[PDB]
Amino acid sequence: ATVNQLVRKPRARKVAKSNVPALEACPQKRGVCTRVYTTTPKKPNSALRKVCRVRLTNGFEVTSYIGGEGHNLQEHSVILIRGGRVK
Amino acid sequence: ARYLGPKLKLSRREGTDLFLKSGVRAIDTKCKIEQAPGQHGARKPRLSDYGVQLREKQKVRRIYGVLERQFRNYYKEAARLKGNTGENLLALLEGRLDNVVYRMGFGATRAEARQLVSHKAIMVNGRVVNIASYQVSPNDVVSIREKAKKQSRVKAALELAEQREKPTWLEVDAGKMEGTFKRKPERSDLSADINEHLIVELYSK
Amino acid sequence: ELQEKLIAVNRVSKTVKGGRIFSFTALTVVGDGNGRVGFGYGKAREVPAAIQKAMEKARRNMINVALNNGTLQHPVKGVHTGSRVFMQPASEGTGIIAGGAMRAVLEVAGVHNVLAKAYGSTNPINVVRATIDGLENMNSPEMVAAKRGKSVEEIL
Amino acid sequence: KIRTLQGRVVSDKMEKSIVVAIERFVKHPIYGKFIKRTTKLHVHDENNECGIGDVVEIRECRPLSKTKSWTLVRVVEKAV
Amino acid sequence: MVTIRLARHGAKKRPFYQVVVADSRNARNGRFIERVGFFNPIASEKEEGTRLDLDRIAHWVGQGATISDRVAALIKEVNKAA
Amino acid sequence: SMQDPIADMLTRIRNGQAANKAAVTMPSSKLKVAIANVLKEEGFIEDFKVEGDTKPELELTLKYFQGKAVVESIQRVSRPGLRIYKRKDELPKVMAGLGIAVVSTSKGVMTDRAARQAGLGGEIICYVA
RNA sequence: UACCCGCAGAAGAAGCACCGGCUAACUCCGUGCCAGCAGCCGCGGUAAUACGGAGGGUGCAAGCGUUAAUCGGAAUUACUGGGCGUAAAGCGCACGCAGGCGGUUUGUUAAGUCAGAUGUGAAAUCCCCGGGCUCAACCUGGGAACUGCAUCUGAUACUGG
RNA sequence: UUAGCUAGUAGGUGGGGUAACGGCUCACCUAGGCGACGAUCCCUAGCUGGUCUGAGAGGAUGACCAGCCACACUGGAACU
Ligand SMILES: [Mg+2]
Repeated sequence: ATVNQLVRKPRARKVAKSNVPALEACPQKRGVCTRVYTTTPKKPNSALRKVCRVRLTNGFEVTSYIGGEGHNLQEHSVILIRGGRVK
Repeated sequence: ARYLGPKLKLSRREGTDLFLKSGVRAIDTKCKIEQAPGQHGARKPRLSDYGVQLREKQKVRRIYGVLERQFRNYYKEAARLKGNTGENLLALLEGRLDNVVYRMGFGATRAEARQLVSHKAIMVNGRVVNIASYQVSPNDVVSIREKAKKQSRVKAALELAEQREKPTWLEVDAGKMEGTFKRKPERSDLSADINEHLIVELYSK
Repeated sequence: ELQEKLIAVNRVSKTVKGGRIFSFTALTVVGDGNGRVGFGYGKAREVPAAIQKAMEKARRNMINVALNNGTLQHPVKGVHTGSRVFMQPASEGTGIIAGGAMRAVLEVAGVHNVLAKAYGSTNPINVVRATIDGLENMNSPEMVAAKRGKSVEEIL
Repeated sequence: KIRTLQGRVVSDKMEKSIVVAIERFVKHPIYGKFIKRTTKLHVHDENNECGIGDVVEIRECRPLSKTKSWTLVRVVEKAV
Repeated sequence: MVTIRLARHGAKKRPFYQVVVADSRNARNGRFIERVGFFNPIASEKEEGTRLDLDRIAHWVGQGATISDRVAALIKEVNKAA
Repeated sequence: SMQDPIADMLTRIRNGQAANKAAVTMPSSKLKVAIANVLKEEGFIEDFKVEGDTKPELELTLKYFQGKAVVESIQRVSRPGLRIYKRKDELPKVMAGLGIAVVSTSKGVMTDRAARQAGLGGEIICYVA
């Protein structure tokens, strides 16, 4: 913290990354349904969370949670994702 | 961009007088003045620090009928000015055109003062001013133009001004139905139920 | 006239062979609107009961604070147990600018227009101890004129 | 009167050219420490007369060479 | 080269002109040379409508400036009114 | 080892207040006297007694008030590793002007409020409050 | 076109989000670790103020939400404004160059530094005081500011030479 | 976890060249030049007035307005 050390080396402010990189700084991105299925969550909760494996515009293959209760989703379907993790 | 719902329902929320009707019929003969509206309105909660600052600011807006963004513009203007900001803020509130018509008692309520300015029945320095949110400069006159001098809701409001305390900074006339903005008022020239040291701090988190 | 504000409602526990004895604790502060203020940390088996012990502590053991007209006289910082807290006088008509316990302790201190900032621990017990220590050793121009053997105008 | 500078004669090997380094002593824009900063210049001497390790006095001139636009005016304390 | 022309600086349907020394190859947003005054065609009463430094103008015509049409009109009509 | 006699001086003042001593002595300097002839004038010490022939020794008298001390704070602004040169407009106000800031300008050593009335800035040595 | 009069009727003109705490605002009923909810802590395993519906209420408003994206809060890289006995952190020590740093006193120098003065730092923008559009947004007058750099005249306490 | 880089390179003399000065070009000498105050190499990028945030310090940022720069199917070259 001596200023000579501060002269020889600047304060490296830490660089943070996105947790949602597949959108690549976009609000929403178009996607293609690849597999629609359910998934049991981790220990404190017990459900069958409806979820779909998605091929995106940029070739990314991601999973994205189906909100709500009940849907009409097929594979090979055009959807749109907004973000947000599921805990 | 106006509130149109039940007036005394807002009075029941804030619990105090908001002058929203003519006061001819007694206010407590129109509503339970100490029960908040709806189901869980009787039981008073241990109300928090955040709520009373909100309720104070929600009082002053609903005193003058001012929506949040336009009220925030008054906050930005008063913060730009000098001295006590809340005193600057109340001066901006007293600077409102539709306020002074109620303060001259030409309309029975502020909303009954606002419709006149809306329906263009006012002349300010001989000029019609449609904007209700117009800022009144000192030493100006606010005259009823002669199309709608003959409205019965004008002269009955003059008697309701006789019922109220006459303001000090307003050289008001009666036979011509005009007035004169003498000077700006003080914090002291208004009520004491509006805290300077709360509405400042609410917008200064 | 000594206005009173509770600060903390809290539930701590001792542990015995039978189990855990929950005990409710409370922090309060009193003040007269002049430069007299006093805090109080009470503790009992009951929420409306520990506050009265907290008040009764605070009604005693006060401190005399040299205020200015509606604010402080010079900026100063305050520490107690890793709770470094800076405070500062302000211009007239700006309110108290502080958070947590510091909003309460200055309002019963009768100031009206301050600037304040807490660094480090925002633990409401030790954060109000740091406010008091800074307000305690804040001294008048009149005293430092007498301390330095001068006048006000010999300081300005 | 003229906008002249001094500095340290670093090199004198190449003909009709000397390398002179100049200390500029400047504040850091953030930390505020005063730093010795070095500006070297290729200066056209005549005669190859400058001793190495010397304080010279220089002047900005018209462009002499590809890397050289500087000509000395005089020399103080030439010795070692 | 050096020009003195009218430069639209105002809202839609209500023009206002900064009559400045500018360049005859540059533009209205872009490069002027020196700001020598202004003009309002919606100059109302109780306000000036043309306040120009009419002596530095004479300095540049002495250097061989170029004067536009309204600029030659309004400098005349100022002197035909003042 | 010896990187400053000035920071030596102020700390010897600082540790002598808490030690409740009446006399703090040290070897003297030309700059040391030029500071010590301010704080008597500004009323933060009582006496300084510069003595010594082979080597001058400055001996101070600490000012105590109501039992406790007078020097509530004593700092160092321009340290030897980092110097401070502020203009006449950036002269500070120690404890909102109630304390004093020792500045050395080309007109010797004075306080900041005198230097503002002198209208010329310089090197801020220390803060005394 | 701006603006001015007629005309007619309350007429043609309000909606989103939210209510477990965080944070302003709760009941009822369906539901039973299912369906789900979810910024965080976390709710649902038959009595859920956290799910869904209803009622009521809160927040805004011609918009209201969500996502993206940046600073702030974050002193969480701590110049201002951090720490290293055990919470992350003093090299296993010693040597030592460059490096940074320097006792005391006198002159000299005036480099740094400070002061003054010129030049420039375009306009716009922002700030301040005005003006104009019925106000406001906006437009615009004047001012300050543009924290600099260059040059010249000093200054001599300190730091240098 | 990019440390060596450079042969018209670096300097000179002479000739040539351009509106202009100068490896600008050429010839002939000299071996210099550069770099740990980051050369070199790689990645990304039009730059500034400004904009956004921040109490400030700063941080991020360059649509719109400006000032400059660069480009015009691609790669080239001159012409006028
Ligand atoms: Mg004010």
